[PDB]
Amino acid sequence: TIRDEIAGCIEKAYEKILFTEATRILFFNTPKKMTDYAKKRGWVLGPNNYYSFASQQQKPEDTTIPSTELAKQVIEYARQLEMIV
Amino acid sequence: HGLKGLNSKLLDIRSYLEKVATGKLPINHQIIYQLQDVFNLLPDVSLQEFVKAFYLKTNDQMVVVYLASLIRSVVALHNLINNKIANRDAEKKEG
Amino acid sequence: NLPKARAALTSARTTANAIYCPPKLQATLDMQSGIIHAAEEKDWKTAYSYFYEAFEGYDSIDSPKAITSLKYMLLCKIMLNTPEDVQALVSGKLALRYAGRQTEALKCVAQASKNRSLADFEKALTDYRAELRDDPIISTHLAKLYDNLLEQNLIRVIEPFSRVQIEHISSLIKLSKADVERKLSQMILDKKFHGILDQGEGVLIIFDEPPVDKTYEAALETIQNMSKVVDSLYNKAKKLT
Amino acid sequence: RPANHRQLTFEEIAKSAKITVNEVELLVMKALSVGLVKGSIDEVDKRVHMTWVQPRVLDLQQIKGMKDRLEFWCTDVKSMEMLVEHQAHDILT
Repeated sequence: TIRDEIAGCIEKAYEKILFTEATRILFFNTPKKMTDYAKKRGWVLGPNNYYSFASQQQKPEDTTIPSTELAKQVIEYARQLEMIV
Repeated sequence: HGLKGLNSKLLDIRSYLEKVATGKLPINHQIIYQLQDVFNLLPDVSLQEFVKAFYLKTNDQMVVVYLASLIRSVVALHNLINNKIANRDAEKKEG
Repeated sequence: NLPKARAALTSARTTANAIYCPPKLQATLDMQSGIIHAAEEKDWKTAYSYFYEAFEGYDSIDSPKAITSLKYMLLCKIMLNTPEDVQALVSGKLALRYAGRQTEALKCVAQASKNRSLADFEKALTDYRAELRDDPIISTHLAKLYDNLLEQNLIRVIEPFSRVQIEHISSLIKLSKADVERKLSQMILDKKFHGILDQGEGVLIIFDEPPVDKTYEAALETIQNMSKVVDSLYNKAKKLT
Repeated sequence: RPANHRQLTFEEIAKSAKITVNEVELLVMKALSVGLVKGSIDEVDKRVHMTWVQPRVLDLQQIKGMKDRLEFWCTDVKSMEMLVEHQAHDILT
């Protein structure tokens, strides 16, 4: 329950953390757990380093759609003004 | 306005399709498509092409909702307070 | 010494009405009232008005004293730049009476006040340097002018187009960061100038946009409504218990 | 096209009308005086913006193209217009 948090906690969001820096927390030497991370995370496997590309991540806009539901909010809002009336 | 607006929309668009089929002339011409293309300043088709009018859509509702929020607050202060005042003055002083 | 000048002026307040007729005291006291109060920088027009009062009382006196009286009053018109009394004094029949050499140079000094025009002001500054020496306070008279005439030519260059580069617009005033842009930063504080600068790319942006209309008209009325309920809380608790 | 898609890029005019970038000004601005389009031109990105439109004649594919994008305004608005009639008929009565 702590081991799977190394992937969850550390990011999002950091830029790039070096190879042996992540190994300092994971201990061992070159375990298959960090190898399974390179699969699971994905994320990135870089040489002598790890990357968060791309980028930081997914670049939320977030959305231009909520302008729709804003008109939906006025529907019941104008209805509440008519309930009084 | 949607009923009477869009029913003549369907009655004419079915007769305009009938043109190619039969009843030609009227060609018309040209008055039919001309002002229809004046209707085409906004179509409005998928989807609404409002990217410039999107933020402006809610921005026209900006103050309308704000005042409706501001008026109902003080109108309540006029309605709620004054009702409670005059009510308890008659209610409890009678018995 | 301002306090010693006023103390000598304060003793003259009861001295003018002490004897029978001044014969001229209060009129001279008015000119003395146009010195210390002028050093106090109370009102530019009233102090200039005391020179007009003294000039009305300077009729039929020693001419060297009258020929040097226009040195102070016409150069006082230089500091003000808006006395509004320009045409009243100098165009009257009493002020045109002096044809002497020293007053003819003062007649164009009174015209130099009507001139302004820093192109001309910096020019005649050397020609009138002799009259500049007779100025009772040489710095303050021309400092309030030069500081005021500064933005007079600045509102000309900044007006036509909205945004201007800060390096060239401050090149006519010869420098940017030290004083000007700090004085221009004070203009937003004095409300005389509405805009904002850019330090990195050097572009001054002017915006009068951000109004305050609907908001203070709302919250300030609610703050008053807080006194409606609190004052009614006395009625509430009194009738119930 | 149904557009908008109103503002147009100069490269598109340089494709269809196959005109050089320096001559697009005289091109589209002359149409402003002719009266087929009133749209001002955006010269920062050099994109030519359109306003209004000039209709000309008609074709058999234009009627079929009409019924697609014309009645689509009829079926979309009346569908949600019933939603205005449905919910808000109770507060009226």
